[PDB]
Amino acid sequence: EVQLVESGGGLVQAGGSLGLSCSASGLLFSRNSAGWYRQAPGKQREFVARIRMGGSINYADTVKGRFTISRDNAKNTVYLQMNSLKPEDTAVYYCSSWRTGFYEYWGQGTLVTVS
Amino acid sequence: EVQLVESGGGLVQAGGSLGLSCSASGLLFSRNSAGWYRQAPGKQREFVARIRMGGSINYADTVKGRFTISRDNAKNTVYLQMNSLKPEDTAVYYCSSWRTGFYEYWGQGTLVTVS
Amino acid sequence: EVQLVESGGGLVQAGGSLGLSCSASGLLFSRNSAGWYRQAPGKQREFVARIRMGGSINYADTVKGRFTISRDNAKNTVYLQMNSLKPEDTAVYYCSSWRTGFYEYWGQGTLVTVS
Amino acid sequence: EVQLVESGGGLVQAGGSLGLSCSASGLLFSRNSAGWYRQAPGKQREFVARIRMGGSINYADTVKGRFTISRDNAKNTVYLQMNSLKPEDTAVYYCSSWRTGFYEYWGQGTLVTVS
Amino acid sequence: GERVVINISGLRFETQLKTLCQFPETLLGDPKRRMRYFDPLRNEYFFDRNRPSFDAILYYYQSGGRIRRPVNVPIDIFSEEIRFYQLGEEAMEKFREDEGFLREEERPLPRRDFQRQVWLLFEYPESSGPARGIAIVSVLVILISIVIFCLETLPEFRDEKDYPASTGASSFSDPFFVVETLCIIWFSFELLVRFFACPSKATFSRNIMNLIDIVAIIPYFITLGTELASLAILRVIRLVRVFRIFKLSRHSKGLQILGQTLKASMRELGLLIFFLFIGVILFSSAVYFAEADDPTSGFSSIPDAFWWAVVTMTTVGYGDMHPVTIGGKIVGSLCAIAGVLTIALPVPVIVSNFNYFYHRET
Amino acid sequence: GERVVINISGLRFETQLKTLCQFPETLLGDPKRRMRYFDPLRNEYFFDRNRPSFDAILYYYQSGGRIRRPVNVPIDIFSEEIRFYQLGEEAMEKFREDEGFLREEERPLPRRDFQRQVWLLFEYPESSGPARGIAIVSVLVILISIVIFCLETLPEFRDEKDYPASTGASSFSDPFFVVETLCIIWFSFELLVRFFACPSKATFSRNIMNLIDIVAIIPYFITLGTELASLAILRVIRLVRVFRIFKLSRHSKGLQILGQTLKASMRELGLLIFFLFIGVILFSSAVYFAEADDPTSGFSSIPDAFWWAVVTMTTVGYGDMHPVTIGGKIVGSLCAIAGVLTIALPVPVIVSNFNYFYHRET
Amino acid sequence: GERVVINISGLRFETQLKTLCQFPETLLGDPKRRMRYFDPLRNEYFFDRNRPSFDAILYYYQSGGRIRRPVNVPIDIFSEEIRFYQLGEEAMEKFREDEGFLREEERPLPRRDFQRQVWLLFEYPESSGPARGIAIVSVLVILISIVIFCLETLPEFRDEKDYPASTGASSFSDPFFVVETLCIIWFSFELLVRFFACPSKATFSRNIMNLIDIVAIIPYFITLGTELASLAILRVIRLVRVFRIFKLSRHSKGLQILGQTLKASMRELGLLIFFLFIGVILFSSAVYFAEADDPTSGFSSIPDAFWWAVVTMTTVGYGDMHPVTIGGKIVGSLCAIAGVLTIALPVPVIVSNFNYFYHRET
Amino acid sequence: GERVVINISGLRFETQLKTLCQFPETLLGDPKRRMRYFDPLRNEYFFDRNRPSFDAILYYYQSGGRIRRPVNVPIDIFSEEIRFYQLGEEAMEKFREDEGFLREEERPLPRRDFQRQVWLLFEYPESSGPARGIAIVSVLVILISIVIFCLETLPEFRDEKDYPASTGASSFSDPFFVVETLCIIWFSFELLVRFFACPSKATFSRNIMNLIDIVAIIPYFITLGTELASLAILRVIRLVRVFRIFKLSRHSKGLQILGQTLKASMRELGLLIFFLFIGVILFSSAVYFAEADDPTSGFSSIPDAFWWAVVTMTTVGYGDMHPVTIGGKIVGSLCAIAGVLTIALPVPVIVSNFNYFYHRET
Ligand SMILES: [K+]
Ligand SMILES: [K+]
Ligand SMILES: [K+]
Repeated sequence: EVQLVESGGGLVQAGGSLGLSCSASGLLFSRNSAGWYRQAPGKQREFVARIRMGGSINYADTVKGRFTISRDNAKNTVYLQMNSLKPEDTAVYYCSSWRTGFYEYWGQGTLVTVS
Repeated sequence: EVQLVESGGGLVQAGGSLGLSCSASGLLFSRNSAGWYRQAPGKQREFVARIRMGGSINYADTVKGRFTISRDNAKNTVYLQMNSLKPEDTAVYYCSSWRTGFYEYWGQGTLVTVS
Repeated sequence: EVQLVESGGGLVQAGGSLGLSCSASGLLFSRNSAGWYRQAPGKQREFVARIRMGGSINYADTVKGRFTISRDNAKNTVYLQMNSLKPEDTAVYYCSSWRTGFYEYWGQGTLVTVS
Repeated sequence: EVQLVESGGGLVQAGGSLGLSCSASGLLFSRNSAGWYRQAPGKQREFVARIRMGGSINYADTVKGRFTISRDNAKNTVYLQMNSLKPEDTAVYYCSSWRTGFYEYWGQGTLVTVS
Repeated sequence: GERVVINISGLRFETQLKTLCQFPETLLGDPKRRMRYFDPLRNEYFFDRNRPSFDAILYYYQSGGRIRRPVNVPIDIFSEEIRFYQLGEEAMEKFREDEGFLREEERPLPRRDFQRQVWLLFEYPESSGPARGIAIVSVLVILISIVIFCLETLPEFRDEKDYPASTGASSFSDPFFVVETLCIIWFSFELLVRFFACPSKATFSRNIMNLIDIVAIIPYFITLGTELASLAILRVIRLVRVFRIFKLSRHSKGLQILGQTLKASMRELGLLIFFLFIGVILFSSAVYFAEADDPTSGFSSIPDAFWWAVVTMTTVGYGDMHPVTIGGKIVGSLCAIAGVLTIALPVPVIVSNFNYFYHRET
Repeated sequence: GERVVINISGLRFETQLKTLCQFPETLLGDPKRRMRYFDPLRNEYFFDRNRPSFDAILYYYQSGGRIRRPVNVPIDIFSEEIRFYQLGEEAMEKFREDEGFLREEERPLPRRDFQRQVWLLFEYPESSGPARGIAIVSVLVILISIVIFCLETLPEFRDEKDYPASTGASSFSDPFFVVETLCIIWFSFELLVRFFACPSKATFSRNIMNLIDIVAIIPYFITLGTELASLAILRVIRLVRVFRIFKLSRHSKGLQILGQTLKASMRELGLLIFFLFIGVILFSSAVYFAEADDPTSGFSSIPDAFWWAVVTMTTVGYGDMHPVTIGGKIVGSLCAIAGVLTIALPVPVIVSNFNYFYHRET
Repeated sequence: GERVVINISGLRFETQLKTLCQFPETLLGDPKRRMRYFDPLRNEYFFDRNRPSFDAILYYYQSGGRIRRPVNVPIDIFSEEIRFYQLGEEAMEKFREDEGFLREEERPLPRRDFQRQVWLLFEYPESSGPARGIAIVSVLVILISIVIFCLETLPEFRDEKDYPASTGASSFSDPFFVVETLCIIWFSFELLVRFFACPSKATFSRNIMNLIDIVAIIPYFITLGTELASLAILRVIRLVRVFRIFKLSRHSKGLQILGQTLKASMRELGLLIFFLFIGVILFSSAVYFAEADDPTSGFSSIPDAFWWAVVTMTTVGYGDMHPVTIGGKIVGSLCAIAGVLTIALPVPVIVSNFNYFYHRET
Repeated sequence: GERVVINISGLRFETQLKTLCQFPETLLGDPKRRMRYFDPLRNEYFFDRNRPSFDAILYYYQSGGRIRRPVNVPIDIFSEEIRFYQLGEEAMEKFREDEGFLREEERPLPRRDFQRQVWLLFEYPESSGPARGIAIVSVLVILISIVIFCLETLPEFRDEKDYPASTGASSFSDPFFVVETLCIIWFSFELLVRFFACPSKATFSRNIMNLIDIVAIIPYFITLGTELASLAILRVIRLVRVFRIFKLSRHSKGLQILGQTLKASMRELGLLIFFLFIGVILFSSAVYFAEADDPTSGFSSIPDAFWWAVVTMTTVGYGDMHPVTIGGKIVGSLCAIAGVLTIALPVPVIVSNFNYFYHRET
């Protein structure tokens, strides 16, 4: 009934520049909190970014100053602009949007591995 | 009073990629069901795709996985993305939008024949 | 207080193809009738096209089948697509929008002369 | 809580052509007056342009006929189109939007110096 | 003319003998009955009874029939007083007539042994146990018929057939059709028994709820007939199937009172719609002529401000558009005020009629 | 002063002879008439009549003229009682005056043989057959005139002429013009006959429906005159053509009652508009000063929250915008409540006046 | 039967001795008491008292008990008159019964020394100083409980925990939890003392405000129990915590009167909702069938015009959409009018019941 | 005790001599006055006067002072009757007291020759010609003050100064300032003369319209003082300048009646706002919990459905959003109905108070 599809993946070399996108239908993002989560090989998922509804953006220590998460608030679209990618980034990424206490929804995954 | 005009036709070779479009005025597509119908030479029309209002898409066996029908829901536009065209496709195509029990409207036709 | 500004002019040769535009502020075109008028050197202005509010388009005999007048109904814009220009066209053009019985407004003029 | 960010700066030579932009969030520009202010090195800021809400544009003597200030009234964006830049222009520029008697907000600055 | 002195509790009332003999079968007129109360010692007929009432019972004798209750004698004390004086049932009905109380309870059961027994079963639901069972079954059948009329026109079930027409079926595959035919079977059987067991077949096409049953049966039969035997009739017939909601009025005493209220108040509803039409013409014309000059305004006709004028006056409020001139705003505030002023005027008559018919059940 | 004892049904009423001779032409005063009822045996005038009434008919004699009905005697029994006592038509009109009933039916037909006959034909529509024919024709002419005023300003018919002005014609090609001239021909002929056949030509410019006929004729004549003989007058004259809707009040008794109600209640309507103006100033100022600081708010003036304040209080509701601050929301809920509180206050007076003038036809 | 003549101020009232001895303990019946007023000179009992009243006090003797006040004697002058005549307290309560005045003041304090003293402290707040202190503390506790229910569900405080669920805690770190537990501690202590100090423990589960206290305590206990011991119950339990707003009715006499008004008027509210359902079916069906053909219309079902039909009739007005056909506009103006016509009909009954229960406190 | 028989028109009323001597200065009590009417032939005092009234004038003698009008005697006939009997002005005021009619007309002109003459000029505008001139000038000054408060905050005139703040002036260049100072000059002069010419200087700070004059003068003086001598006070002072609209109540008798109505009805307005707060909490909580699960819904808090709940219940209708779930739609139709049900309940009390104070001017 609802779906979270994403693109922009692949492989990159050192000092790259890329932009994954997450889009959905059955769920206006204008009304729900959202973020991008990554899962390095060998440990559990960590968070790249969070844009709680209302324009409050917070990022984890690893991606600070190299990453931006924006909701075009149009076309039910959230876009992440990653920058100067480093080999520690190598991972599989996932997208999400949820209301605390009621529902949680995920994407299928789309990976970016840095050479 | 109402009209259904379409473009994107011609001829293609094997393994092609193309996208016909259907647009109308006097009829918001936001409110009515729509589909694309083709007519091979020698038999009656068969259906390429149907997007019943509300985002329920169904396709016939011949075009499964090679065709997508989308209503941009903007500009009163329905677009079909055909892919990897095969010689069995050779035909003349038509567009439509109707309300069961009340009215039925057609396009003029626009053909795509695969070499 | 209101103004009708237009562009796209110049000179063209035989069999040309061009598109003048008329834009305004202080006057939504969504609500008022509009047309494009030309003035050949030596006689009074004749009409190239008229789009009475409600999508009823009528053209004079000289430009039939070579000209299209469209209101993008967005950006308060009316655009004329002239085609296969001929030397008899040589003239100065003007734009207008009016309500019968109340007001009439003109553009400054922008010319297209065919070689 | 509110911010005024701007781009388009750098250096230019004689007879240049450029366009700075001012965008904001936490402040629809549809509802507030706005202008672009510059500060030459050695004296206090002077004004390049003012678009009081309602489309009334006024410019200072130095930039008359070489500068245009426009609010796309979309995307909370005000854009200045500078033209034929001269060496007297060399300066640092700033953006603003205010309501007389209630609040005043500034940009960080973005410079254009003419060679 | 000899005079008679009647003393009701110390209060001496006197009249000519002729006046109390006009009505001779009554207590005062009948010589023998009145003789009991007579006291020969003082030549007066002593009675011990209410003082304010015996005044009205002497007017009846002196006015040839008028019977009017004094406004300070309560109903019960008067009803008893006409009884002691023996004024007759014709008199007491006239007193009920002057207090205007409905007096009609005409229920002619046929009394042919079986026609009367099944008529008692099907008409008066309080009589038995199976009568209330039949009332409950009829109300549940009507309710599922309404649910089929609305869920049939929903689109989620038709998505196996949502296809262009160019490519009521008796195939019995559509579940809506077979449950619809079961409902019309029950309505037909119930109506035919209420026809054949009625005690008055000439009056059966006079009661309005019977004509509701007939016009609820009709369109399914004519569509079945024409299907197994038009395009103008089909859109009308599909909306005459909405009258099964009014067939729920035989089992409610609130819908029947709203029908009496809306019948007895048609002059007021005509005045309501007439005042609305006057105001709509006046205010839509004034807003069209006070906003046409502005190049950004949206009223392009006088028959284009009509919807704006109806929604502003009734207060729903949406409008097709909204005034943008100073003049349109002055004719839009006057329109908002005059709307409630001209629709609140005939309404107290209608609510007073409802309140009367609503307490007359008691 | 000698005393007279009158016994109405056992109840002895006594008075001085002078009091009942104040009015000498009346039944009690006239010596001969009263002599019939007199009984010489007990020196009392026995009458058999209602007891509660004869009390009021002795006050008239002792109070020099006042006639007031006791509140427990019904109207009919009293009207008859003044008649038996012979108090005179001046007395019965005063009783009607005290029950406040309209008494004016002054219809001075001229009686000049032809002027009277055609006046009976054209004024009172119930009199004949052709009178109702003339009423039906006049109502249908007024209705098609309204239909021409609205369909003329529609744009679908003008699309043969929808062209810029820089490039009421007597060319008789426009069908709206010739059907308009037929309507004004009928109005002019009917008004001129009602002028020349009236029995009072001095009072003809006093009745309001006659001045409605004149101001409905006027603008077509002045536009024809100035066309075959301005730009300020033309937009006013095009809106004085809307008064043909009020010329439909000669044939309705509901519009005439709304005219009486709106005349007799002007102080209340003035209070209504005054209270609205007070509330609009107060609440628009409070919402402007409680939402101006927010950078995303839309109220840019105090004379810009006026429309928002009128639509919230009357309840149409659209608003130019809507509050976005916590403070704007508290001044917007108080505004919504105070609106219905301050407009429901003068309205019961208006509906009571309507109800009075509406039942006075009966 | 010997007769007795009683003269109240010149007005002679007479009756048989048997009638005034029916009630023997009363003033007229008791031979000794009545003997004082008797005057042997004229054989009549002279009294100086109101004339219009002594008529009703003879009906009581002649009618075996009925006591009805004449409509022209004011209440105070009558109450005094039953007292002088000595008709007994049974009689005066019946007079109060006929003027229908509430007579119940049953407050059974237990009188066990301590149970009675603390019951006086906790139930009747006007009695002392600490009683009003306890009333003020209880009202402030209820108010901060409502403020925690709404500010808890606000999102600005949860932004330290706004994270996907896949990664009422007794950790005592959440401030809402500890202030919530303090409120439920106060409610529990207050309810348990009102249980153990009541003078009637059998009737304690009968008063509705006690059952409000219990259903306000319940959901915090069952969520604590199941947490330190479901997903269907959790969304219901989170909405049964809204009944602490009704626990503010023990300290208000306006909420208690609205509860009496809404209990005594359930037939009218049922009629209101029934009429609304009828109109919603009728008008939503007519607008669906009068706008479906237009290719730019938006009504796609009959159960899709239901919201449009409710908002147009009640006048909120937003609509899901708005008619775009001439036919949809005629069925939308009739819908707007019929809405206020069918919802204003049962409302005067409800406001009359409120007005009665609102002045009966006086 | 000797007895006295008074015969008012045949009706014999009797009493003990002591009762009519309780009040000795009255007509019946005074031996000499009463002696005129006495007739020695039958030992009775014959009077010819209304029968229903003399009953109430004997109760006053027998009840030590109570004077109550029978409900079937009209006011005028009674007022005259107390006069003939000579019951005294204390008695007639008590009769006016029982019909509850306002009796206060206390206008203490100082009578010091000049203070009284100019007080007559400035207070009572009907007295002279210049008094109406002064009333007309004061009303026009108040009106142009309101026009300056609104046109000052308009932005079209400030566009010579619409510039960022970082770059009430006594420069006398701003025309709004000098016309504002002229208005405050007129208000100050008029208030100071009404102070120094009043006949009661102690009561001058008690009348509410005087305190309206003072709080209309205040903010211009404190802003001039602090300007030629804060940022928290400036936004409050700019909204205390809106009270010059209430200074227009000295010259209107409709605003003064709305002030009396809103003072005498504060318990009802408190009940109105209390019922609204209850309904807003209840319905906003139910719509938040019945629409939160849907991913496309917009209610994100319980203190975010509060505006939606106020506009739906009052019927303005806009809403912040609109329900999109079947459950939100059922809690939105109940909200629409319960709104008018709970706000129409206390309003008839307020309109009845207005109607009373509105006709008491007559
Ligand atoms: K409303
Ligand atoms: K509304
Ligand atoms: K609305």
